[PDB]
Amino acid sequence: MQILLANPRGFCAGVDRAISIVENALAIYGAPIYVRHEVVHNRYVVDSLRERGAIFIEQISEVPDGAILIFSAHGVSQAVRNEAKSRDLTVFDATCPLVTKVHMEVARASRRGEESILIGHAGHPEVEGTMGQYSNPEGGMYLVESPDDVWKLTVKNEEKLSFMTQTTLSVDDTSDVIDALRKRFPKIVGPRKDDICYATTNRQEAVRALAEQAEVVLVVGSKNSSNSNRLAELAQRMGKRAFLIDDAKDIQEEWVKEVKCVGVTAGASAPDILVQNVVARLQQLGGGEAIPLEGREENIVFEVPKELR
Ligand SMILES: CC(=O)CCCOP(=O)(O)OP(=O)(O)O
Ligand code: F3S
Repeated sequence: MQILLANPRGFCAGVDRAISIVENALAIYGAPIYVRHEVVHNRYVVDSLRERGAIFIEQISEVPDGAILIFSAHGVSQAVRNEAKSRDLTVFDATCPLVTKVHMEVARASRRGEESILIGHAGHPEVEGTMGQYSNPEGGMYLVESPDDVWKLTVKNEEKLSFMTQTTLSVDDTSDVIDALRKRFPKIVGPRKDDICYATTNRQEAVRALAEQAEVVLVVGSKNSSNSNRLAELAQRMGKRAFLIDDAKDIQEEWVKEVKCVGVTAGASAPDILVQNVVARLQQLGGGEAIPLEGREENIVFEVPKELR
């Protein structure tokens, strides 16, 4: 059985920064360090950090006065940041710079009292945080997930309307939502294409190339990671069996019995050691040396804040 590796796969710049922010806070201040939400949606990263003294919370009312709190890579609403800001908390912000870019646009629209539409998945922490930058009652902030959501939306003033997106969506499905937005609201203003980040776009391009060669695709990533779910979905729509797995123990022998070419990729939040262990298991199941596909080069790094060097 041949094993192919997607390229790029695995950690993006935002995830490497966010994990380093927690690790470095632990090293400088000691345990406990509180983190608002899983720093990234990866069960191995979050358990690793817990075992070193990070405490993951959903609400600020879970954090003691005077504590160090880090916001996760997904970002937080103004209400959350003010709830921390009003309390005693030393805050470090691990929000990805590519989410912060979107938040600055929503904040600009709110200050103008002009309505904004976000494309994104309801209940996702990044959507909470981005919707949560809009505060002006004179405008409005609306969420859409699909063309049908666009077809039913009504707004106060469609001559003064803009759109933003979540960073970890399907490039293809998002393109269809944007086409519906522009047909419904021909004066709508937005980015050239979407706010989907380089890492999401590149891993989807890479898994497409992988799925063109591989009969089965394994995506290393956790169930609650949107970008990792998009990679599995994309291979499945190409007609390949694709499985989202947290680690090598999840691999069922039937999925690769008789398969001549298995492909492996990993979401932006999944560490490379997980992929190495998956490759080791596929080898026990008859695979050979893993062959990385040629891929688009990535060269972006985001540094930790100077406070945490
Ligand atoms: C800022 C982000 O939304 C991406 C963070 C890294 O990936 P992950 O934590 O898996 O988040 P998603 O659920 O958005 O893919
Ligand atoms: S928004 Fe940032 S955290 Fe990663 S998946 Fe994209 S570079």
